[PDB]
Amino acid sequence: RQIVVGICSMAKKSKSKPMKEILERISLFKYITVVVFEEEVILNEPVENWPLCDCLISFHSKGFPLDKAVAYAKLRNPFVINDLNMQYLIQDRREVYSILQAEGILLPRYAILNRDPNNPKECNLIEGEDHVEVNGEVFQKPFVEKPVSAEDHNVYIYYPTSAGGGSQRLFRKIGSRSSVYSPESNVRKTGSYIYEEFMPTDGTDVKVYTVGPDYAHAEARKSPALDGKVERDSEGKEVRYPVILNAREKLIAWKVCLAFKQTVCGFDLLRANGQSYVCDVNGFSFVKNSMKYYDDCAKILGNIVMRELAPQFHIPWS
Ligand SMILES: O=P(O)(O)CP(=O)(O)O[C@@H]1[C@@H](OP(=O)(O)O)[C@H](OP(=O)(O)CP(=O)(O)O)[C@H](OP(=O)(O)O)[C@H](OP(=O)(O)O)[C@H]1OP(=O)(O)O
Ligand SMILES: Nc1ncnc2c1ncn2[C@@H]1O[C@H](COP(=O)(O)OP(=O)(O)O)[C@@H](O)[C@H]1O
Ligand SMILES: [Mg+2]
Ligand SMILES: [Mg+2]
Ligand SMILES: [Mg+2]
Ligand SMILES: [Mg+2]
Ligand SMILES: [Mg+2]
Repeated sequence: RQIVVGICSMAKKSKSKPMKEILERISLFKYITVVVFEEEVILNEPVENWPLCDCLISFHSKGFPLDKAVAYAKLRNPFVINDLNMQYLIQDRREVYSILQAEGILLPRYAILNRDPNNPKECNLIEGEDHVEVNGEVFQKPFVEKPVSAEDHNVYIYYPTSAGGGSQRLFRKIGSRSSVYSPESNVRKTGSYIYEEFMPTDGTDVKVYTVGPDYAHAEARKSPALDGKVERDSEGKEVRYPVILNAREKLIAWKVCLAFKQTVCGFDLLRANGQSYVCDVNGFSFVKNSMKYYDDCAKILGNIVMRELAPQFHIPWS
């Protein structure tokens, strides 16, 4: 009997180039068969009708019925690569930051402003022209304002008077741009936000991609917060810069992977003030346009599957 690896995610993810490149490589494992769950089945069929698997790779993105994935895993009890219940928490920046703190992982100093939907101005935010006070905690500009929903990428940065004031409004890339300047200096007045201290980097973000706690690919890209113009290469892809993680950062990746129980895990690091701060944990994410990552990721995942399941299948594995 072949060991079945089931892939359960939205078609946009399951049919992405990185996914296809990696699944083709996992399929090279002699005793592993890959089954990709059709999106129509995921959305419209009860979990009792979903394909069987022995190892489940499943992850939430927009429109994914996480409730069904959880029910499926409870019904079939497969070996789960990326924990499903943790994926509820990953959708909430407050829950993400709570986990990071609990694990002794450096992150920006932050405060949560929750607005009870029924009451607009019954909250504890005091605003000055160059600072905010959130539940009594002071944040001098520059500071960062993030929607509590991790799926909401409308992150704002507020400039001090000394730099001309106003704000930088980040958003999901639309064409050539990832942010825009706004003359608006006052914070958003509806919704719930995390406020945090701006960490000064060299103008790049470090993107980290784990495959288990002992493997992490990192690369850097221009921070959207600089001017907002996306750097693109001749082929039209966003420019990336080489990164090698130092010992502290490799430990960070180990902690993030295990703490969130996401074997495959993407997160952001800000290299600032001689340290590295996690500002975002996204969960399941593959590196794009790296053949070597495809090779490495497929090999590691296949090895994890074999290590875990080969005994019960009576397959030799050393
Ligand atoms: O390159 P194109 O414009 O064709 C697509 P884009 O580059 O916007 O891809 C983003 C990706 O952004 P990044 O460039 O890796 O920062 C996201 O990554 P971020 O979460 O922004 C990683 P970051 O937080 O910037 O480090 C995440 O990609 P993935 O990681 O899920 O593959 C998104 O997927 P989703 O969040 O919309 O489901 C995906 O958007 P989509 O492909 O759906 O249009
Ligand atoms: N505390 C911070 N200090 C400086 N820059 C930040 C901070 N938080 C976020 N940023 C910048 O804003 C970008 C988006 O923030 P992030 O928390 O990664 O949100 P998203 O989940 O939308 O990716 C980051 O890639 C980084 O460039
Ligand atoms: Mg095979
Ligand atoms: Mg995601
Ligand atoms: Mg992004
Ligand atoms: Mg991010
Ligand atoms: Mg994010």
